[PDB]
Amino acid sequence: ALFTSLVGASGLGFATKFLSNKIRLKPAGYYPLGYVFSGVAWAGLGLVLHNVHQHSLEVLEKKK
Amino acid sequence: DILNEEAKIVQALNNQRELTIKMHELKREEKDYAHSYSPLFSDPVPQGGSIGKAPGSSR
Amino acid sequence: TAAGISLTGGRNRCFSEWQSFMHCTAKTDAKSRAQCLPNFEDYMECLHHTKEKARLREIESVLKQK
Amino acid sequence: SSTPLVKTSVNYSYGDYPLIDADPHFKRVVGYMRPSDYGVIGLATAALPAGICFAEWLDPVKGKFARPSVKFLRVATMLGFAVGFGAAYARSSLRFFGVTENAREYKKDEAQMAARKAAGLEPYGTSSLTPELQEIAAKNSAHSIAGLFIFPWFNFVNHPYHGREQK
Amino acid sequence: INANPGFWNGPFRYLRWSAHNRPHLFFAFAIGIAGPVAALTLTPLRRKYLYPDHSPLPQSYPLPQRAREGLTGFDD
Amino acid sequence: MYLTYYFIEITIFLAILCTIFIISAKNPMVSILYMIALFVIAAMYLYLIGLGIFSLLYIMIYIGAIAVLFLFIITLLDINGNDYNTIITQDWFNIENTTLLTTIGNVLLTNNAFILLVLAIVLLLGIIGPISITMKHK
Amino acid sequence: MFIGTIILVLSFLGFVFNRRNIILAFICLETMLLGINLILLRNSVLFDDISGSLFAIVIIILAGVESAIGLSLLVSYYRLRGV
Amino acid sequence: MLILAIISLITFVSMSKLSDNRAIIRLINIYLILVLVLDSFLYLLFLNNQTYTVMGELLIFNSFTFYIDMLIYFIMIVISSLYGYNLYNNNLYKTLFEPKKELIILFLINILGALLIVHSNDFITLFVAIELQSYSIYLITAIYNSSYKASKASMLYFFMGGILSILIAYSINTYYSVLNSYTLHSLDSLIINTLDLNLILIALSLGLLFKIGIAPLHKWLISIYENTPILITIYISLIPKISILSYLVLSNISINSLVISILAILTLLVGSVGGLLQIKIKRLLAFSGLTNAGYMMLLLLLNNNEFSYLYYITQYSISHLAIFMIIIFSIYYINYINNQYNPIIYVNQLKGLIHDNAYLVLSMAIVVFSFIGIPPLLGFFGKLNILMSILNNGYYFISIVLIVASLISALYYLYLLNVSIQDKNNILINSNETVSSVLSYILSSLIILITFGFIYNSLIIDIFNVYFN
Repeated sequence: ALFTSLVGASGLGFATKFLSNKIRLKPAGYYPLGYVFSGVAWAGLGLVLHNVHQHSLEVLEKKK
Repeated sequence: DILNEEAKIVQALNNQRELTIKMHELKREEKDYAHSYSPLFSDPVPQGGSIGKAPGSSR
Repeated sequence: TAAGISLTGGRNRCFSEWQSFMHCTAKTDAKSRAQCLPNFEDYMECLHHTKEKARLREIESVLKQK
Repeated sequence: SSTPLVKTSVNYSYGDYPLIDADPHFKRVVGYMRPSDYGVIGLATAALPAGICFAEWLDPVKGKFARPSVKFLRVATMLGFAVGFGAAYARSSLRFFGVTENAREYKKDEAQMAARKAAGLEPYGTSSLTPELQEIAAKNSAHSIAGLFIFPWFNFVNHPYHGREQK
Repeated sequence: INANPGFWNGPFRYLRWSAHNRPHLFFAFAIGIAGPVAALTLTPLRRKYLYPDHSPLPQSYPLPQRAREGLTGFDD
Repeated sequence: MYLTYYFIEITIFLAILCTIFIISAKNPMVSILYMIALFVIAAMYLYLIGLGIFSLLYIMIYIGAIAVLFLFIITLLDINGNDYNTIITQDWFNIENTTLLTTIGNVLLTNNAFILLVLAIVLLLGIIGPISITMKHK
Repeated sequence: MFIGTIILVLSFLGFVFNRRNIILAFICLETMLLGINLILLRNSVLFDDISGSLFAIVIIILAGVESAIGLSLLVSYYRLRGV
Repeated sequence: MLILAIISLITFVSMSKLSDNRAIIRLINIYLILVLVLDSFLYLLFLNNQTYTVMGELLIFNSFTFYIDMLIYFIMIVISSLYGYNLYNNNLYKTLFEPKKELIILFLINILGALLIVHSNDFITLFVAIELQSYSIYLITAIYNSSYKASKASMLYFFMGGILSILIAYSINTYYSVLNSYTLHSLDSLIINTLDLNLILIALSLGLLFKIGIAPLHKWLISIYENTPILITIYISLIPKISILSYLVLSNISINSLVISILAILTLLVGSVGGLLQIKIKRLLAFSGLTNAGYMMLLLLLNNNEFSYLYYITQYSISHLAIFMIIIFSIYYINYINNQYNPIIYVNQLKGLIHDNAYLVLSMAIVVFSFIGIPPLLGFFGKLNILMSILNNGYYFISIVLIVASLISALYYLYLLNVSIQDKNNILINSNETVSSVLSYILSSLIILITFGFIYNSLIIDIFNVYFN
């Protein structure tokens, strides 16, 4: 499922902002808008990577 | 019901095993020249350095 | 590249021996390259003439002997 | 001045789609790119100055949110055109390989080839070279869209052979 | 003083300015830029207007592609 | 004309003589003074082997730039059984004296032009590096 | 094949046992770049091509740029010292 | 598009002042990002390990090398991103880590040098590119000129680079002295039967390898990697590794090598025990850099190892890269700073890092667990798949000396954590300034990659199966 992969990749981005605040000695929620940006970009990779994997599978199916 | 579920799972794993073992054979398979080197220029015949060339060099 | 080139840009000493080897390889898959061996050895005699030097030192030894 | 006299693969595809050419000439790549391709150029040209304004909004250089010099914007515009053109050439010449969607250009190359067959001239045009140099220059430009990451290289040659059916 | 206006404020003025103050750069650069631009644009014109190219010089003995016919004469 | 035969075996020994004076020298500059002679013996060996081209190439570039470069730096201190004659034929296939230098200019430019193109970046680096080090901009 | 081998090997032995003179290391290295030539050049000669000469002109150039770069490295090594 | 960057940017730097040095590197950062993003699709240029030979039998572009070709841009984005961004807006971090004028030029020259090895078919392009990257590292060591250890290390690197220059050239010369090629179609499992090309290709391998820290030639790279400044070493202990190792793994010129196997054993052994009694952190870190290349020597021996190589590369070029940036962060909290070029040396100095934050410590802890193969980490499956390639072809004693090396390694990796979580007696309560956001966000990214990298374990295997075969 594509959407379930997207949720996990955006959760990875949520963790990126969450970690970066804790090195910056900020609180957990310090700059909330950044959680959106990281929420997209990593999810965008899950956009791309799954689009890779779709395009992988069909190639195998065309060799039978 | 549980045996049907495990039939699906064990057949999925045997599909996985017979996927990978075949893919390992697909690794060690002899590759053609078209895949290995440049697709066009299908011969490896060099025929290079043609200015002072002599008729009869091919064999 | 500079594969079969020469000093004057023509073909070298063993171009033929090279190309007859490459003709030996372009028609031949691996696990059948063994028949390609005398085509290869004919190339090697071009480069270093080891069979030729072995041919000539024996007859030179015979000429020295008499 | 049109005999290839080398052994070239014929219609040897690169994906699931039919090919056209092994190296499209540089004028042709301009002549066949889709209208969605020019948007990639334009958005890449906009990406670099927006990128620098972004990067200073994230962390400024000297602690002050200040927009950079116009000199940086002009040079970022130049390199944005560089990235957009590299992307344009890269996205366009796949379709000659039959590796992405080859729908309209396979039609257009059933046209322009047939347009110049009936016009009686060469199917690609005469280059100003001896055919051995045509071979060697095309050996330089063969598959050279790969490694676009390292260096740009193109086909300015107009040599005869292209991985066509027969000519 | 002739310090700088900048190339990216007004181009053609800056070209005039460099030609008045630093011709060592700009008149090497003009000869340099006149090379490849003229090399691109003039060579279609010469084939169209002045005269076309030359026949290529042969580099070896030219070999035709025939089938060794019966050629008589000079047996003995 | 039998003195003619051992020419090559002259310059080999004179090479072996010379290198010992490289790695046995009091001053630094005495060593490079032997080294330029080693370049000259090398160039005579190239003329004697049958490459009269590269003999003079080396004189242009070895004792041209790089030796004189070494001299220029070292000034700046403060205070101190194969015995078989090979047979050579004569063929008439060549038509014009495309010598060794021509065919270098063909292979560097057609068959392997990318090597010269990256060599441009090597020569670029030769410019940037000394200006990257020995300047201290502002 | 003798002369390039002997120049290379004596330059190598000169590089090893003569560290504490540092310019001597450079010039032994430079003669190494000569010795690789003296073997390769005659391999072009004996093998009827300029393909070895193709590599040879490049390694001439690279020996040059080596002497260009590393001697500026030397000047950096002595600017921060006095002698 | 490297050259298309370089030819513009050196004109740009020459036409620039000295205060633009951060902003040029910010430009090149964003530039390489957009090179990766807007042109990523060239993995589509093959489907069945379809390999291109470009510029006429000279370069080789394939299924494999495209990955490393992407990887070097990915790491260079990080290295550039160190420069272009401040750490803090302090007086200290502007007399530290201020780049020179010519530095960012030399990087793209080096990346040209690194890529023209991995893509090289010819020995001549190999030789040009190893000279290119050798000159690169000569300058990049020597560029921070006003440090005595810097220039001394530049000379030290220089002479061994000259020996390996002439040694690789002598190997190419000897291979040409027996054969009239320079390419590698001339091997093809037929001449290997009937000609002793063992010793010559072995001598090629050794000359290529001894620019790594291969254990006969052992101390000198370590002396460099401490005498360099703390910044340059995070670049020059990475690029000469993954460039030539990708070459050597691409063409398996020494298969069942008696020499390379014994040197691999000795490499792992002396690197693991050389990490032991050391209090200088650049040392310790460089010996980690040695033993991981020890594993690389193992992957040189095999046949058809494009999985375990590339996976351990993207392991190593993240973990080894990131632990530097962690101790680059860590020098703010320490109590004693010498040596403007090289602030931290002694591993004692980060004695109380957990009472400064928990989270830089946790991020340090997982990456130092990533060097020792802790199973929920990305650093683990590297060693796992190495061993899935090792006993694939019967390097049994190699496997058990790998285990010995892994244990003796993991002894000294934990020494960082032995230091890092202790008492400090003088704890931070309030810093004025924060760390520059996206610079630290890169480290957050690089560490969620290592922790949550077993997620895409399955998908990378599928991409491996479809694309690389």
